[PDB]
Amino acid sequence: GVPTYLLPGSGQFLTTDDHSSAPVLPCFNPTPEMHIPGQVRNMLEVVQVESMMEINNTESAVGMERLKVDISALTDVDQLLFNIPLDIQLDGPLRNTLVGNISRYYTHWSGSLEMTFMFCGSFMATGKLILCYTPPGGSCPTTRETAMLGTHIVWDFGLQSSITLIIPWISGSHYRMFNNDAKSTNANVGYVTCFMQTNLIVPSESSDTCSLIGFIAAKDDFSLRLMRDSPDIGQIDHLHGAEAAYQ
Amino acid sequence: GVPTYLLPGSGQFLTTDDHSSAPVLPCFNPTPEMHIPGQVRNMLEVVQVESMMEINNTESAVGMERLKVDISALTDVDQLLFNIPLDIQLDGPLRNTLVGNISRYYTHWSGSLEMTFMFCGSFMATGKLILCYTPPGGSCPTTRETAMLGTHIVWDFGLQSSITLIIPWISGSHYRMFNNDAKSTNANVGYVTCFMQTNLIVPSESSDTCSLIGFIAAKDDFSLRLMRDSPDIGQIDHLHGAEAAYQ
Amino acid sequence: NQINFYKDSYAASASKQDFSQDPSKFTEPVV
Amino acid sequence: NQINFYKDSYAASASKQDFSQDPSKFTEPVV
Amino acid sequence: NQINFYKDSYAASASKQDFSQDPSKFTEPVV
Amino acid sequence: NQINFYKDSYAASASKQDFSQDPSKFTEPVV
Amino acid sequence: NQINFYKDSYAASASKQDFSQDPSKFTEPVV
Amino acid sequence: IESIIKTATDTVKSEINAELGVVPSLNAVETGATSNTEPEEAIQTRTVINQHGVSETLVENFLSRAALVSKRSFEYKDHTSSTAQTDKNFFKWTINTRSFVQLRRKLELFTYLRFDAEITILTTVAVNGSNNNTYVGLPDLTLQAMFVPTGALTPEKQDSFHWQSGSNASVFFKISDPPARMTIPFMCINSAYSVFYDGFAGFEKTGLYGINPADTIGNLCVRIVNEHQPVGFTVTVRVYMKPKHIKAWAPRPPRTLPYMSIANANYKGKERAPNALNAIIGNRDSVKTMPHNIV
Amino acid sequence: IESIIKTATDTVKSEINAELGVVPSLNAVETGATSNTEPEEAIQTRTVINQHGVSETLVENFLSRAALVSKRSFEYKDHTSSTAQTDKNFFKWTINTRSFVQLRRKLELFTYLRFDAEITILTTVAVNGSNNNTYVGLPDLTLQAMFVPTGALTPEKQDSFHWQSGSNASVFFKISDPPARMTIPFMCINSAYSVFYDGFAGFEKTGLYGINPADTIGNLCVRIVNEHQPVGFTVTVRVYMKPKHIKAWAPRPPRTLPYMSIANANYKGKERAPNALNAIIGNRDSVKTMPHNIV
Repeated sequence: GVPTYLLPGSGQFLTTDDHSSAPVLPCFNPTPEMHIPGQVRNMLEVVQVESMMEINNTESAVGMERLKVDISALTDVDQLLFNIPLDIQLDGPLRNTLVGNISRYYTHWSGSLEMTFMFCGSFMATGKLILCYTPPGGSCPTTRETAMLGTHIVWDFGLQSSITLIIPWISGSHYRMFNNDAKSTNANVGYVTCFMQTNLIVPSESSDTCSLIGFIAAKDDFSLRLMRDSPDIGQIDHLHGAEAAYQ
Repeated sequence: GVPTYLLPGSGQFLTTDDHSSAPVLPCFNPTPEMHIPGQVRNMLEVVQVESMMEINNTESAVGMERLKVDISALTDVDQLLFNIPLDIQLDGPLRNTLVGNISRYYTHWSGSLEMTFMFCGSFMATGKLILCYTPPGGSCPTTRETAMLGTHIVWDFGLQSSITLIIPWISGSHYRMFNNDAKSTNANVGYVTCFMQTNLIVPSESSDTCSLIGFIAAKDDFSLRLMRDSPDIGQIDHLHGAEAAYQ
Repeated sequence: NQINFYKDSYAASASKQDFSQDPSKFTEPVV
Repeated sequence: NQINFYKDSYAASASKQDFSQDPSKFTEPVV
Repeated sequence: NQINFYKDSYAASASKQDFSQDPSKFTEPVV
Repeated sequence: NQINFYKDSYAASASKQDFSQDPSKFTEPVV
Repeated sequence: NQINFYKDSYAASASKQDFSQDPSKFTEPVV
Repeated sequence: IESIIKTATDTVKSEINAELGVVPSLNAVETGATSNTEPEEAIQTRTVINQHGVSETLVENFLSRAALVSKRSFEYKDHTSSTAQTDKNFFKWTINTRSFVQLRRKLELFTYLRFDAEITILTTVAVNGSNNNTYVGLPDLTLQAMFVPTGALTPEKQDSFHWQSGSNASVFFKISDPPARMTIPFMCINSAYSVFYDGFAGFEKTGLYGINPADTIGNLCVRIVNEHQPVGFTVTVRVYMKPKHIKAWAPRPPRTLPYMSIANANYKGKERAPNALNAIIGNRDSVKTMPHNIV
Repeated sequence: IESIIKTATDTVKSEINAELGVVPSLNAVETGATSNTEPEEAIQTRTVINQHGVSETLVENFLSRAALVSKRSFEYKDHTSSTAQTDKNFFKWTINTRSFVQLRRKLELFTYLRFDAEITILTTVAVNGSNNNTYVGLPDLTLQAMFVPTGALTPEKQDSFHWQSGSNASVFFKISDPPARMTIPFMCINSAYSVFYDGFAGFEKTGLYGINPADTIGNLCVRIVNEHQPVGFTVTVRVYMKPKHIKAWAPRPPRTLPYMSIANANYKGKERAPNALNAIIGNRDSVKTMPHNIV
């Protein structure tokens, strides 16, 4: 009431405040809300959907050829196809994902990651294929027998033409962070390594450039916590229209 | 409501305030709390546990030989073994105790002190031993007959090999302070003096360097009050990592 | 916890209480 | 005595009301 | 939503609640 | 409408509510 | 009339309400 | 549907589920996202109760972070002496999200957002050093911030007589003060702000593309009330908008490339990877070559 | 167990308890602490009702004392002219308890603490005397204090365009004002802050020891909003953190030696006693020689 003493946290514009603010328009009735489709009441609805990684992070892979990975019929068994640094913050294949760009706004992230890989090949292109996810603590595997001990799943291409590996939530803490140091107990999620299982068998009339498209989504237990400011964009100068919307 | 007048204690950062403060993270759900062991909901749980004093506060006692006290088979009866300034603040044997370091954070202290001395000798090392605590008002005793009139307790070593003397709470006031003047009615707790009772009897094959380890704990009535800033640490310069965590 | 003393419903606190959400709009937009 | 008008439970007053304590965790950690 | 702590009824908040209105005074001022 | 949070009754708001008045003290001071 | 919003009972308003007093302690300290 | 979930969903115990005829993991990408949950296949899960924070990742909690939308360090002096289009003690900032890329990316996450703009105008003063003036104290200028809708005439001077505010919304707040926590409402004639607009503002063919005529909130004309001081100051008015009362629609790919223009979504990435046109993600040495490896 | 005690426990009357077969005082140290209470033996106590203060020695009352954690007297000037790693009007203080030994010792009393950091940022201005400038008033600078989590890019300039705060938490408070009473929450991915961490942050062998990756709260980037003044000031930003909502685990030996480094617990005592490596307690002349004696 009348006796009021000012707190130390007064006159502070805490960007993340929720205090009610004066209405500039005083009896302003807003527009009636129509049932627009696609209301997102939680970003964890955006992250729970598929998003391609850029598996070919390669200088030869320019433009369109980064999402796909051209695997062929290798003459050797137990061969490494590709490895994905499951690092959302360390600008890896994931960064450019709806589970990764949104989690780049958050210092803390948790929950089981979805790992759905589709096969963009011919119908006669057959062959089993294994998605090894290993919990962190060692190096990224390059051979099959040292990677099948982790979370692996064998994928015959078949008819549905897409497997969904599920990354389990293995961590000593409750929330893996994005400490910008991939090699940190509190930051490393592990390594998803892809291997030939029974080799890509393709006929002569089918191309021997059969392509895998992967996606990483989130599950219903996934959660992001401390919200930071994504390092994706950079305003090193003022954009066009600045000093002109000011006019 | 609307008529509000500012108090004289406004805009003040009272370090010991409890006023609610703006949440920087606005809908931040914290980590779920797991049942970690050893929750200390009160420091008086830390002080109620044993802690060695440094009985040998001696320049010859370097490093490890400060907690123990080497008593031997003296040829004279009624001999003084050691005296403990029961001063928690005056950097005495206690200062380095969980009843003393925590009470060095508090200007006021009260409650009965525990005084538990164990015998780190051989099994055949026998001999009664008396722990005289005298209330303040006179000098620290050096002979047995002028110290047995106070709070004394005779300790045959036996099988349990540890006595627990209890310092009673004798004070004119309700809380002995740490006025940094040991010789102050409101600061002196008294003197705990240890004497031979029937001498340390040791065989030839046992060492004549038998050792006493003491502890001072607190009881369930012990209490600390005005919280000060412990004089144990001193930041006369900036630590390493300062001007580097700033980077 | 709301200190909305203004006469407009838009000028209230930021309603961080819309916990209900339908992820099947974007995850499973079938049938 | 609590002037917590914010929407977060962490941003409340310093709860100096946890009077319950178990000293037998550290004093008598036996049996 | 009114923080009128003064003793005068004129000094209250701006009453934006007079929703009732009669447009027939000016639109149809007949019979 | 009174924001008297002090412990003294004199320090309250200016009581402009003594509407009762007896004009016959000065207008008709007879019988 | 008390605006004690702190968690300590000592930090309240100056209690000028101890009207009870025993003058016979000092006036008539007999029998 | 009908999910009122407040915490993360708990996983249940999974066993050896090796069953013929149905399979959880082999899904179809070519409908949408997949429904293979953790205890269904690919792992033998344990029953863990999940109490993780979902309130912190709410879309309102995501978007009610008051971030910068216009930083104008307009020069406060006797502009009369010599000034040409030099912010004569006032700037007519047309209210656009798009000036600063952080909150621009946050609002361009979604196609449509109905929200109320909690506009906080933090104003800082700096004595300009081009005239080699002394510090002589930082003055407590009362700074008028008039929000004009479109169609209303923007002022042309500091004392332009359009600052009378007979019907225009304006705040009068000093600098030695808390900033002007004002809330501009849902100032849209449509039911959402079309943050992206695949259309032209005018009915003519030469209209500018991408600017929704519904989302023209107007100009936030910010001025200095008192007259010019003999010593020149650089008044830097930073308007921060907290999208409050958030209702978002149609989440989108985030903008990976650096932004170029306010009015459109024109793109040009960095000269190499990362965030480049031909390579959004920074390139590795090979497909099987793994970066950031503990060895 | 099940003790909900609010006051100190009252002692009961003790008599001559000289009983054969059981004994209270002769306990066993080699399990833990002893259970010999005051009326059990060693004294003939009196029944005194104990009404002493236990609320003042609560662990929350012990730890919710707002003490200093970072004092940066960064120089606020036109750093552009000449500055190399000289806090160009902003410092990126990585949030660590360990900088100031008082609250560092208070939090290193315990292995684990879940708490919310009530961060109060008291900022003081002083005119720097190296340029022999006059006093010319102490300015009321609005000072932005942006807390960035780890992974977010820290700014590199005063006007670095990372101060837009689209999703980053920041406060905008002046100096002629109460300090920014802000509360950073339990910003840990684990259920407690491991104040001590017997482990390495990275999975590699060359990771730094003792820094918990869970306890990397981030950086508290504090900047000056308005542009540089012609007269240089020494802005001293003192951030004080009040561990609020205290839940402490595993109490420890307090740090007796003077602290050396923030990142680790490296030790070197004073050159003699007290608080030395070979002698924590100041030495007496002999074992039976008693200091501070009334004679």
